[PDB]
Amino acid sequence: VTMTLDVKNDQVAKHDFGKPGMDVGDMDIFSDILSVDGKQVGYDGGACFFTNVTPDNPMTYCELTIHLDAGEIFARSLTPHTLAPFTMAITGGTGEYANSKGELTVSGVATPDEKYELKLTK
Amino acid sequence: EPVTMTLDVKNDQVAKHDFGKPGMDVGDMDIFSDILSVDGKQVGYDGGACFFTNVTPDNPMTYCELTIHLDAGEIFARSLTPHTLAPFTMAITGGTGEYANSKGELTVSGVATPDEKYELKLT
Amino acid sequence: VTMTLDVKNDQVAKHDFGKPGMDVGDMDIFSDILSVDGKQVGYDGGACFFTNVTPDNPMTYCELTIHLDAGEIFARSLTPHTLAPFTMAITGGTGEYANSKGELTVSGVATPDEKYELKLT
Ligand SMILES: Oc1cccc2nc3ccccc3nc12
Ligand SMILES: Oc1cccc2nc3ccccc3nc12
Ligand SMILES: Oc1cccc2nc3ccccc3nc12
Ligand SMILES: [Ca+2]
Ligand SMILES: [Ca+2]
Ligand SMILES: [Ca+2]
Repeated sequence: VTMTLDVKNDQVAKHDFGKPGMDVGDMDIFSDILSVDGKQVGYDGGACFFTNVTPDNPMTYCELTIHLDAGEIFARSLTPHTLAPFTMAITGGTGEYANSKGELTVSGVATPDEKYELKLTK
Repeated sequence: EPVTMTLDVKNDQVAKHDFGKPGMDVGDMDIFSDILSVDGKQVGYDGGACFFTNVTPDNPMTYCELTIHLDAGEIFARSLTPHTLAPFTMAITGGTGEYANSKGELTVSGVATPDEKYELKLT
Repeated sequence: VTMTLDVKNDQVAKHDFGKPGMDVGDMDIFSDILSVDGKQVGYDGGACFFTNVTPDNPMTYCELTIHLDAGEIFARSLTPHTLAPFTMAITGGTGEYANSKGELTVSGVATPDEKYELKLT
């Protein structure tokens, strides 16, 4: 099962803790509307914790839940948090996606042009 | 054969982080622990965190993670659901000990009442 | 299969919210460099949430992701968060560690002698 999801950010909190500006311990909490071919197919919610920030690369531990009609999909990542694609591990899901594994690649994170490419093994 | 369990839940310690804009909005967070009992005897405890991913006046959505500790092992659950007084169902994603390789669901009823319960179906 | 990783704290944020000092709702966010025999073999990142604090025991829900070349390892714990050794559950991984389970014991946490001892099944 594959899916190309267009991601429209719904709400986002970019929490600046600690030292002003992006640094270890900051965190983003967010929700998105998911679409395919211009039709909404579901939504998601997630949190990213900035575990390591250098000027070239802010590293995040991210947790994401996707809600689709057939069920939910759970993913997690420890990756650079940039526009370059990064791949989250799909650890499971519910409904049609129970006991699923696979990968979710995030492109253009935290921009209007964000997309997910899902590859599920089930 | 699926196993069910009915746990009575008493909130132990709780922090409601009102981050971001004061008042309920995206990015707020609850961190909590509970005492678990059955038939009037403590059987374990839990700890968890909820993140408000989307807040509108009609529906505050939370991503929640929960760990239950029993003598027989741990149980892990997660949800992305409205964070209201209505019952909501979490996915059991795994566990330890007796609950190693567990899957299933956990329904939370009466949240933030004295009669809060978890109803588990483990497969 | 066992594995012992030496752990060097890289960046750490200790968020003291609410009442000063450890109490429910505080959180630590961290990254580490992982090494074996003095050579870096990967890195990790994690977050701990203080779920219950009494004078005797600061309980944390911790999530950890270890990144090695062969794959990632996911662990989580609900345990006391002291200098004493504590054991995390390995819930999964990627690559070589896909479908991994087991336990990860953290000793010497946040000291120069921190180590992870993994038992993967
Ligand atoms: O930090 C962020 C801000 C706003 C939206 C985001 N969406 C994500 C989706 C998958 C993984 C990480 C993400 N991080 C995000
Ligand atoms: O936000 C919360 C505050 C206090 C206690 C809570 N207990 C929960 C148990 C299962 C799932 C979500 C929960 N959220 C909670
Ligand atoms: O609170 C902390 C501060 C600095 C480093 C830490 N490393 C950990 C590794 C596994 C579990 C919990 C941890 N907590 C940590
Ligand atoms: Ca900051
Ligand atoms: Ca707020
Ligand atoms: Ca505090």
